[PDB]
Amino acid sequence: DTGCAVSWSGKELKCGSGIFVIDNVHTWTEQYKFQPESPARLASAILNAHEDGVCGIRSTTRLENIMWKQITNELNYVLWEGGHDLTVVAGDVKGVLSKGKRALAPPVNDLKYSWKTWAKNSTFLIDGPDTSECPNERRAWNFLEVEDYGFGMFTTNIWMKFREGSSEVCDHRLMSAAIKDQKAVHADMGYWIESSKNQTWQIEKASLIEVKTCLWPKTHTLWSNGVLESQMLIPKAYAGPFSQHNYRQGYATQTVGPWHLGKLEIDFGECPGTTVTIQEDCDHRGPSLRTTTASGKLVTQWCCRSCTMPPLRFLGEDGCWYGMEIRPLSEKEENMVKSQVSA
Amino acid sequence: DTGCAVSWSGKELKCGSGIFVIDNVHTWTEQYKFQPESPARLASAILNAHEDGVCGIRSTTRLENIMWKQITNELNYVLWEGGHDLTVVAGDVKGVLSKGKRALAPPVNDLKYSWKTWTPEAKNSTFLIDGPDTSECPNERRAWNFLEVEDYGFGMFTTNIWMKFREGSSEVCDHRLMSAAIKDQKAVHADMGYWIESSKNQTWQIEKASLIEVKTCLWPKTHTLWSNGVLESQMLIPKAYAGPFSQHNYRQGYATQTVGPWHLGKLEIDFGECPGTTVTIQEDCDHRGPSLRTTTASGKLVTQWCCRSCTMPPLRFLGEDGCWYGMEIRPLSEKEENMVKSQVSA
Repeated sequence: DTGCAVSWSGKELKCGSGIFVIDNVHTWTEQYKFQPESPARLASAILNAHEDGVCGIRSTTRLENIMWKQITNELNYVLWEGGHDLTVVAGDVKGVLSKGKRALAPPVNDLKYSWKTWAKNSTFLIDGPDTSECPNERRAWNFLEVEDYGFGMFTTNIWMKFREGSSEVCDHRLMSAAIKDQKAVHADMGYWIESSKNQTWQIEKASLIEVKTCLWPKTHTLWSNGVLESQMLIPKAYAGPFSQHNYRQGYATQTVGPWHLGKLEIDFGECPGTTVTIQEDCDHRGPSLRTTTASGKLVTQWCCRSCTMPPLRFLGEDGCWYGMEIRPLSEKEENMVKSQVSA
Repeated sequence: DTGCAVSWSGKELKCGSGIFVIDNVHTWTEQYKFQPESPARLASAILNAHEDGVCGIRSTTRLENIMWKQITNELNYVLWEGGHDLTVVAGDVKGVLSKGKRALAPPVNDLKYSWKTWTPEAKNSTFLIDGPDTSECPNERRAWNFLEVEDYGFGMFTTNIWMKFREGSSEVCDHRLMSAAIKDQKAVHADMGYWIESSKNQTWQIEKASLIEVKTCLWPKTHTLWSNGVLESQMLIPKAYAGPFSQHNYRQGYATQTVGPWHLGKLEIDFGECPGTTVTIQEDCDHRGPSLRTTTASGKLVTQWCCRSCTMPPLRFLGEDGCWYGMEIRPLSEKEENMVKSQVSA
């Protein structure tokens, strides 16, 4: 990556070559696009797995769900020209990007209509609401990989291919990481986790435009030695880096945080109108609670047992959510909105 | 770090914010400079250390040796005007930046000097700085790793770095000068004098390194990618020479290179065949040993080399003398006892 960068740092201007890590989160990206493999290998793979017992597909990333939505119509068109009783319904992503337990095998004996590359009583659901009629245990998940990159001056195309097997790790050709002086970052196309040093290395900010469920690869992780799974601020189950930069003093793993929102902004401070004090009389931690009740009134007094100021705070479209360790004082938890993540 | 760069895909321009890991090994042209504390604190610290028993200073970086060679004259001026019988002698560094077993401490009392900012020689007592390895001033009584970066300065011609005394004795290199970055299938570990490159081709293994100095402090693990499951006996660049404690510091078929040609100083580690020499793989081979130069003392070139269980292309060190092969590659046309071998102690 040959180029120049005006590092703010008060001053300083340096140009050269190396690796430059960009945030695609705080740009409202329209420059990255997923291009599928083939209209006949994919339709054949979907049809082949339906007879095996596969119910549908669960997307791994927010960028993959966009791809499934734009190619669904031709996916049904291919399955209709061959006289196949199957319809593909593409839903939208609401909440966590849940994981399935199956995969799509590379098709054999596929269809040859005219090319090779880009309402019936039998449905093939893709994403959408969670339903017990078509459970997640029969849904394909994490069966695609990155092939190359493209151009266009307005968007960059990403070409896909089937995975060689079944894996629980996120695709590494989309992630980054960088440390320099006293600032680290663990980047992604939906994650942007920042850390810094003030007498200690601990997490500083995070912007999640999605909540995944795969595992962060340890080849793209800084300081991944001597890591305890119960200290990871962003849990391992939500693609949190297995690093010691993913840590904050006085806070354990946030397993029952407000991950159901989808988009999140993790930062450390006080929600407007609220006060947090450190007391020994506070009860143990639990599900994260919103600062405003369902009625609408705002809870003002909060307390934690052994946290560290400023308090951990989650910000979404719903409102302001506190950490697991911070508990209400002026209102009973029973009359409060709590995280819907089922432990 | 606001700014933007073209990519390795020919033409891909995208401007945003993040972290830019610039290489300073190949930039050269006096990119950075070291500025000491004050001309009255350093002299007092040196005098107190000499009274304690420390009789020398060992540099940690090539940029620190430049600092000591430019303040020596006005460091001797301070001692001369204070009625003290001591002279500071600053020399060059050749080869590995060796390790000292002592350190200096922040002095509570200061010397006398009219400025707070930067005749017969005699003065039998001498406080050597760097220089050749001697026996009258052993490395067991030499200060080492006692300064660290405080801030980054201001300048149009160059950039300034302000240093200050450490609060304790540590063997880990200063972390305010190093970086590390991975993206897609390309990683890097960088510092002031190191530039270690790695890449993925069916495996993650080291690809190319460029060292303008050889240190002996430890690489901090906060600036290391993939630090889990690392075997110390598999790091290509040994842990004793500031090699990252990472699994990107790896190459298939090669163990740790403890007896390589580190005595050269500047090095260029890469994988390929030297001109005029061929390497083959055969079980009928000798074991490892000190690294050997492909050109003997008289200048004759050894042409045939053989290996036991390494992987082609072979490991190759490039220095001022010429080609040096890895510890696993052995000569076939000439006996090792008639060849120039590595001077690293074994």
